[PDB]
Parts: sequence; structure tokens; C-alpha cells
Amino acid sequence: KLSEEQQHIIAILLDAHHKTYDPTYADFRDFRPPVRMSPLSMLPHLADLVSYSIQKVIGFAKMIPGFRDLTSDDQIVLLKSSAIEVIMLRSNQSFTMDDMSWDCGSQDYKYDVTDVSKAGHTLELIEPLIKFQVGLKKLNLHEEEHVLLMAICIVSPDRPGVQDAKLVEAIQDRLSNTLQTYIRCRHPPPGSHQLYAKMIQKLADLRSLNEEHSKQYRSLSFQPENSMKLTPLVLEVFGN
Amino acid sequence: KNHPMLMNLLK
Ligand SMILES: C=C1/C(=C\C=C2/CCC[C@]3(C)[C@@H]([C@H](C)[C@@H](CCCC)C[C@@H](O)C(C)C)CC[C@@H]23)C[C@@H](O)C[C@@H]1O
Repeated sequence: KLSEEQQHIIAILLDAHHKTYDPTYADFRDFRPPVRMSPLSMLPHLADLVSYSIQKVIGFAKMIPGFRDLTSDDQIVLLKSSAIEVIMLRSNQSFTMDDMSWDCGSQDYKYDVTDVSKAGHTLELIEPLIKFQVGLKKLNLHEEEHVLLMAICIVSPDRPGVQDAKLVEAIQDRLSNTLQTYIRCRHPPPGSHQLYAKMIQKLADLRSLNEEHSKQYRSLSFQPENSMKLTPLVLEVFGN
Repeated sequence: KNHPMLMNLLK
């Protein structure tokens, strides 16, 4: 059963997420407008969306129980390596299997494979990303499991450059145990069948997506002309 | 390796 501490963790993570993820997507109006027709016509809008989302992921991360006990340098390394992954995970909330797209409240803010390819990426990465979203959606995670997964993804002890890897592991373990116990107590079968193992598998899938993303980002941001379309935060976090 | 913006946001 869920200890009081574990119920505490879930309460905090649910709240941290509610304060960093606006389901009405009201702020999208502040982003450079999307252009759908210039093989990079969607880059300004999506780069802004990503930059905005990186900020939200950071705000979420700071509220993770135990994250505070980490050093500044370890916090930076965890966020720099997990950002794109948490953005992919958090995006599952707007992803819809109806037409394989991310529905953010309006046709203008509804993205599909065509839109993403107009941000400077190829199917080498987009197809796997869509496949990832569909598999994750089919897990019908409870919001509780969704927030714990994102937290577990952020506090990963094996990210390169990590110093106090054991502290990072201790912090992660506490989240994992909360998750495993939560599934056993609050998630009814059959939906709970190997659900933990399947969630950890998505993290593995994210490592592959992260890897391919780093390669394509290098390519895209290779020409100063395109890196010029990004934001200062996106450049600092993803590199260059 | 300097991430001033990321650091400022992490607090
Ligand atoms: C953000 C959020 C959302 C969707 C994320 C998407 C869908 C459209 C395309 C996005 C924004 C991808 C980008 C186009 C990146 C491409 C990922 C590889 C296909 C591009 C970056 O390499 C960089 C050039 C900015 C990353 C995640 C994808 C919607 C909502 O759920 C909030 C969430 O924070």
C-alpha cells in the first residue's frame, strides 16, 4: 500500500504538473505564428513552442521531491539531457490517435507529421516519435503515473556528466517505488499488467529518440541561417 | 560549458 510519504510525492507531482502545463494552451498565441504551405516554414513557431516547453519542464523539475538536494551542476546536466525527452512525454497529453497529431486547442495549433517535417526534421525521427506517442497513449496512464514517469526520466543517474550519481539514484528510486506501489494499489488489471515494465521501456525508447534528435539537431543548426530561427534558450540547452 | 539561462531558471 501507499505510505503517507508516497501519497505526498504524488500530490506534489500532480500539482507541479498542473502549474506547468496549461491544457487550454492559451500562451501559444505568444509564439511566432505557424506557417503551413520553405522547408522550414514551421520552425519559428515550433522552436518557440519547444523553448516555452523547456521552461515549463524546468519549473516541473524544480518541484520534484529531492531534486533540491542536488547540486546546481548536477541539476543542469539532468535537465539538459532530459529536456527533449520530457517534452516528448508531456506532449502525449495533447497527442491524439484519431489522426496521429498533437491537438492543442485549434486547427492553427494542431500539429501533424507534415508540420514537424517543416521544422527541419525527417521521418528517420518523426515516424519513430509517432510510434512512441501511440504506444504511450495506449498505456492509458493515470495522470499520477504520467507525472511520476516524467520525474523518473529527469532524475536519471546514468546521464553523462553526472557527479553525485548515487544521490540521483536514491532520488529516482523513491519515485520508482512510489510508481510501482501506486500501480499495484490504484491501477486495476488488466491495465496494470506489466505496466511498470512497459513504462520503463518507454524511457528506453526515449533514449533512442534523444540520440537521433541530437544528430538531426546538429544538422539543422549546422547552417547559421537556421540556428538563427531558434531561441537563445533552445540553443543553450540543445547545444551550440 | 556555461548554461546561464538554464541556471537562472533552475533558480
Ligand atoms: C511542446 C509540447 C507539445 C507538442 C510537442 C511536439 C509536437 C509538434 C513538434 C514538436 C514541438 C517537436 C519539435 C519540432 C522538435 C523536433 C523533434 C524531432 C521530430 C524540434 C527541435 O529539435 C528544435 C528544432 C526546436 C518536439 C516535440 C513535438 C504540445 C503540448 O502537449 C505541450 C508540450 O509542451
